[PDB]
Amino acid sequence: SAVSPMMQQYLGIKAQHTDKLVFYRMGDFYELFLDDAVEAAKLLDITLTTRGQMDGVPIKMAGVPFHAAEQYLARLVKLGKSVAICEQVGEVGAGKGPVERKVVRIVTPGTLTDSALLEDKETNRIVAVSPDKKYIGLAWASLQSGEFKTKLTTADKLNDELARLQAAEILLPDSKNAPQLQTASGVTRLNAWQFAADAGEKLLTEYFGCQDLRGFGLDSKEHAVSIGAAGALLNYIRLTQNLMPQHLDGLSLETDSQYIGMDAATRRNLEITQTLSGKKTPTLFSILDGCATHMGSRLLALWLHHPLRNRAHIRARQEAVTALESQYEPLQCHLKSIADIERIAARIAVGNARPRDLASLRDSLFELAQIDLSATGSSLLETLKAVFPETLPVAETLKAAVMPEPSVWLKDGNVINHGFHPELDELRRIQNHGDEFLLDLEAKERERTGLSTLKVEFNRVHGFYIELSKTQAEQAPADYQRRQTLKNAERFITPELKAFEDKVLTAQDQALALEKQLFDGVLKNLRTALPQLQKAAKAAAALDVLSTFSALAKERNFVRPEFADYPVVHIENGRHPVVEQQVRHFTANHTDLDHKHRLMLLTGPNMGGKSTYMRQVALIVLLAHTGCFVPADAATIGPVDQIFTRVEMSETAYILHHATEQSIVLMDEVGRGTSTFDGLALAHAIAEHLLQKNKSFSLFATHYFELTYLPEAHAAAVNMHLSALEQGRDIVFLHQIQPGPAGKSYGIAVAKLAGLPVRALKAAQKH
Amino acid sequence: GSMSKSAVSPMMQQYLGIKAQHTDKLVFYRMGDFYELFLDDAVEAAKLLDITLTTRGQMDGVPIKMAGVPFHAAEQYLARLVKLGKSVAICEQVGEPVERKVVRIVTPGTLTDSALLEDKETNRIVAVSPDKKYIGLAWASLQSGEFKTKLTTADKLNDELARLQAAEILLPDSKNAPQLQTASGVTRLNAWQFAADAGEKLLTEYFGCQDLRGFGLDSKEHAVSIGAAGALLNYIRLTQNLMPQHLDGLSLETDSQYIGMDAATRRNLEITQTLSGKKTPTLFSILDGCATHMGSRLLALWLHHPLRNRAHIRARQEAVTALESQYEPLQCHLKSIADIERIAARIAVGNARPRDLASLRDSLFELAQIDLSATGSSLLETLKAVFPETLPVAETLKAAVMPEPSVWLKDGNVINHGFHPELDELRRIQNHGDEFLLDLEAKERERTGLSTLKVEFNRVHGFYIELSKTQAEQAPADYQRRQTLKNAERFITPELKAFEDKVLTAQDQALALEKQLFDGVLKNLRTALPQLQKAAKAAAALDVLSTFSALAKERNFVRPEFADYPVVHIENGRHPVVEQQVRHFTANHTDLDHKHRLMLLTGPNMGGKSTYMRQVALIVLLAHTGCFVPADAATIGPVDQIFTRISTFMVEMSETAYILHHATEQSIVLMDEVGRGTSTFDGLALAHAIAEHLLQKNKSFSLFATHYFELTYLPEAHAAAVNMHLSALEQGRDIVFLHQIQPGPAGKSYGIAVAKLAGLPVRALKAAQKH
Ligand SMILES: Nc1ncnc2c1ncn2[C@@H]1O[C@H](COP(=O)(O)OP(=O)(O)O)[C@@H](O)[C@H]1O
Ligand SMILES: Nc1ncnc2c1ncn2[C@@H]1O[C@H](COP(=O)(O)OP(=O)(O)O)[C@@H](O)[C@H]1O
Repeated sequence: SAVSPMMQQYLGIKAQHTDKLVFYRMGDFYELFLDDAVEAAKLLDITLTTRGQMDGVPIKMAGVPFHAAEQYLARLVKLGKSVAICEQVGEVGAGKGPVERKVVRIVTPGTLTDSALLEDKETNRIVAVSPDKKYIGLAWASLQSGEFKTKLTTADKLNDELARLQAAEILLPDSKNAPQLQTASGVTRLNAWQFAADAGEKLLTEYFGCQDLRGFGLDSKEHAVSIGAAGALLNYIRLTQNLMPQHLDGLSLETDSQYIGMDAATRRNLEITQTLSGKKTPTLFSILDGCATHMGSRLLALWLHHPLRNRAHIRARQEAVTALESQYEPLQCHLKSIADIERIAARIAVGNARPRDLASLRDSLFELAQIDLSATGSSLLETLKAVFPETLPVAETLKAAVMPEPSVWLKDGNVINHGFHPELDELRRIQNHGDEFLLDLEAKERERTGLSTLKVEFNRVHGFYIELSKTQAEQAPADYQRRQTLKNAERFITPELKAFEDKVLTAQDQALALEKQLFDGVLKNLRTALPQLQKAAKAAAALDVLSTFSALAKERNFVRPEFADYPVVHIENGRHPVVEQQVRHFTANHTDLDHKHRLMLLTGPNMGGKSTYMRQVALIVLLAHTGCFVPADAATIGPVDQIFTRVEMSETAYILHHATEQSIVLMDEVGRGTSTFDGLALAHAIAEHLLQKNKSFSLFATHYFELTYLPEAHAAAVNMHLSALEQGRDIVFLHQIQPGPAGKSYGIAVAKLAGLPVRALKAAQKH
Repeated sequence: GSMSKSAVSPMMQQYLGIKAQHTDKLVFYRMGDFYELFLDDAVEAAKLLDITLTTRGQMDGVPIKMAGVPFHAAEQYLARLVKLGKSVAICEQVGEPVERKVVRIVTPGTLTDSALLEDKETNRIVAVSPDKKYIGLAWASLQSGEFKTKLTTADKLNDELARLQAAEILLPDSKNAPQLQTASGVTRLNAWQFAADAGEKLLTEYFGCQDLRGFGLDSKEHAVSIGAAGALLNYIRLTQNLMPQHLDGLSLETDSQYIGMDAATRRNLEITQTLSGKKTPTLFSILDGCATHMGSRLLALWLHHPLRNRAHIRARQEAVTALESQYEPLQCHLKSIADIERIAARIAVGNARPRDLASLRDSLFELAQIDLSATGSSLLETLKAVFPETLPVAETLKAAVMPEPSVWLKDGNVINHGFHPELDELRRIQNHGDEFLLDLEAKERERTGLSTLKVEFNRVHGFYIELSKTQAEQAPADYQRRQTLKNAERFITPELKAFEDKVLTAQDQALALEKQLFDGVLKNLRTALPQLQKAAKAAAALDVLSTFSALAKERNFVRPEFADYPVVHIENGRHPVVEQQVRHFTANHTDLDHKHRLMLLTGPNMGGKSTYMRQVALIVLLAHTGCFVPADAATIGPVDQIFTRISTFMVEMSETAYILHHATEQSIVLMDEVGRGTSTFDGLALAHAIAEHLLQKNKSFSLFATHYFELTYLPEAHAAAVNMHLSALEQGRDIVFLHQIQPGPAGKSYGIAVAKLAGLPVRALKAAQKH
């Protein structure tokens, strides 16, 4: 009535998606209308205009070009918005008549697989949360890696798990909590019945082809909330991608004991993967990122955030890096030459993979087959040595199937190799007819009338065609009109080449359709081959990060960390990993902590370097529990469960919490603010909780001198410092750890002489 | 050293002739359409400017390294080179016939070209002549005619250097020269150029007077600064094409005319520069509402130089009060004037181009239109009296130059029509150009039967008529023939040789004539330089005062009051920069007298302590500039200096080491948490002693923020001390800071931050109480 049909179908699509933007394919452009038009013209800086009227109202519209579409929608998912992409799709091929217009894929900021949308070091996780009483169900998955885990956690404390997962999207039900909102990033809201164990268990069991989830360690009475979260995640993944991915790892209940505990503020303080200044310059991940492959880098981040508590999964890693120190160079001088086969396997699983990825996967897998000689170690890398079966006709029948240099698009043509399919072969051999047959009928009927020079014509409107001039007019052999338009050199169509295009045009029309058919065919080889791909990518990444761990333990002085059953922290000539590269003249120090030497009270002037030492030992323990070595001569670490580090952030209060038989707690000058009285009191009580009163093992830096007397009260809490000297008219710090307290101090290089005999006086009323 | 010159080309020998005079600078050697540098200059410029390094010719067998820049881009590269502190001699060829000359030396501190200066950029060169007992300072700004001398000391030197922000520093070459940071471009000079007697001769010559008494100098005690000024004048003479006669007077600066502030204080107060060194909201940027560039520069100068003489301050304030009701059309008028100050500078140094005059005359007329615009009663009346006095210059310029002259004087069409009758007649031979050529071509078509001939021209052959070799054989002997081509053949004929010599001769005479007339009006302008400088200064001052009036009207500023007794009274004042960043800013009072001299500020970390102190210091600074202050009312006593500190730790001991034995009864001192570092024993000892120095041995009005609570008990030991703290309120398990000064020391509430805490918090509550 008062709406264009081309708007009626659009509304038919938009009706199903009022919770995300809709890219609507219009010619060589993607366009959005109405509120999508205003919102898209706002989030981006896109010209807003008008095209058409609905009920007598000029409908607004914004547009982007097709060539720059993935860039713009990549900017849209960086903003945390979802976009449904609506194309015109037809049955059989090229639409044997009709065309449908439907949403072919839905792009969400947490289900990303294309290299055009992801940074080559981005980790993309979608986490679903299902809350209720105390415990809450936590389930996360990464499409690009196949990761798919679950976990039970407590209501709030969830924020630390969220900052640990670094989620790019959160799935949430309705009613009650959880809160935070802007402490996550981009939250999409799903129906409550999606989070039902009373449906989730069924969906999961069907997905993995098993009778129960007890094999994955998930019972039904407990865990129910988390199996429901996993079910909701599975549903979302199904609704977003065009194929249901069959590459997901396999459910596992993550225990809150298999990794060392690090809260959000601790992960930010130590600068594991990002700075406090919101960047990626000097982070622990950056100065260790010597991975030849992107997947190895991302895995390096994963290990950097998840150091394990088990005294059996590390030292295996030590048995790898130790056995790699004499063979790591020819491994990276080989791993540098492969591509992101992890994301490639992903795109094959979801179904958004283009031929270039098949080619690159073929090559990188063949190069993965050329490791061979570099092998033989202990336990784990004996598994990695055997994990490459070359990957059989998955690597072999990939070069046999796909060309060395395939086309960019499957609709351009020519992707499958020559001599791979016979009917294909005979259906190609008309590429010489651009040099034959038409030359035959074009020279045999070249100027059978004259004059003059004769040319040929392809044209898109009309079929194959021939040339002519102005004054030269009606000189034809068939002649019978069927001619114009228009004027200025005239044209008469021929009746016998309309049987020539009748076979070459159809020749390509069945060549490309067939090529799509068997491209889908050898695109199906996933019934047995997809897990092979996942295992290949996993082991390749692991070898990359481990060999990188071997390069760093020889180019820089790193030593195998030893372990112990008794709570101990000792290390000789310990160095800070990221600061060691910033000065080119770092001073190695030691730590000396045991059951009777557990708390260290640090003192010293400012630019002396106590923060650097604290972060030094903390990062050293972290690296020791990763598998890599530590910057030292030797280091011994007992058992440890959590690491804590420290606008009156009481979050010191967080130092409580489940299982406090810790071994590492950092406190840097707690007391700044309020006053010296109440600040000193709080620093005193806080310092006393860290020994016997509830907890154990701490590095306590403070300027409070009236607190250096604490070793006189508790023998387990010792006191050390860092000093300064000069050997001249200016004070310099060489940054050496020295036992005992402060302080001179002093000094003063010109502070008159009427405030000096009180600076020495009041600093002698040290009651 | 036996040498060429069969191993060096004559051109290269010329270049070495110029280069031997400038072994310390880059030399731009004019080479056709380019400026080229050779040898080490070529290598250095290749590094610095990212231009490709190449080779031209050979010297002593070795290829000559060369690097060039195109003429049209030269300025751009110069702009880079002076931003790297580099000086460049500009070798051109001059003559009537030609010799190689330097014509101009571009240095970081003698800039007058708009291509090499930002709009709001001050360009100062300062020469220091050290005696050791005292140090003479002389600074000049060519773009403003600024010329001032001062006697300082070695310990107070870097404070002056930081005050002046000089782009270039002239030092003597002696081994006893003062060691210092480097900084800006440091240029060392043949020590003899700092001579006191020679400098006195140079000054008395430049100004046309008998002695330097009127300026307040004379050779006895100011000798070293006289030598500094002499070095400055000599350097200006070496570097500029023409010797500028626009340097205003020469005042000896005393320590008693401006409110003194050290380098650290200028940096911390963020007057014209942030602590991160930007224009991210500073005092200048927040207050810069000037309509002219010269006005903005003057505003920066004023913000760095608050006046001690209250009479001048009050003259300014009268001006802004009078400008309250009339600053809108004033700003509209001044907004359409150009940088006549820099114009006068380029005229002075002999670097003005025709369109510069085309801006000077127009903006001078637009300034003459302000005679209405405003009235009133103050120093304003002098300012208004200045503008109509400069109308004659605008008239002579309206008569002498075109409404829009050409860019280059070498192209003619710069001198106006009707200004010179001989030029009008020489320029009149132009219809006789195209017209005669029509009355010739048409008289050759019918005469040769060829519509295939036109009169053509090139710079090599002149005018000619060309015919194809087919038609060439049929040409008359009336034609004369020259160039032999392939298809055609060119011919002149004496009836267009008379024409050719006629019009080309007229062109040359016209060009030379415009050259000499434009030069004439340039000499006249340079004689009118004092009135031009008065016009520029009057415009800039009026623009700054208009800006102050506008700020007071639109931001609720009030005229501060001045008292004869030590007092700082601010009825809820505001921080001028922070106030435009918070949507809501809480104003706060300040009551200080001889009995209340030291405020001991305490409290949490987000109660506006530092902002309050900076607010007080900034209102006192603004008070002595003529600008109205952000408050309901204010009253400040006699102030001499403003000290502040708002990494560690000897830098703290250094700044305090400056404050304790320099601050006086009239000083305003700001201390922000002194003691951070070392420990809480020694730091509290130092904070204690430092505090008991401002009330006692230098009765300065001090704001002293700290977290040492034991310093709270000073009002119970000193009548001068008082306790104030800033507000913190609990309204819903959540801390808020309403930022309000309250008498007293905030009490104890760090334990009260138990709003998110778990103890066993009594172990702290058992440490305090403890008295
Ligand atoms: N062992 C070391 N070797 C060399 N430089 C160091 C060392 N430890 C610290 N530094 C340097 O000393 C400076 C002060 O570091 P910081 O830990 O902040 O001191 P503090 O914590 O005592 O205030 C840093 O810039 C760092 O570069
Ligand atoms: N009067 C005020 N009105 C509004 N905001 C203020 C005011 N004073 C301070 N603030 C804000 O409070 C913050 C803390 O200022 P600051 O004075 O540095 O606290 P402290 O001195 O306790 O360290 C600043 O970011 C400032 O913007």
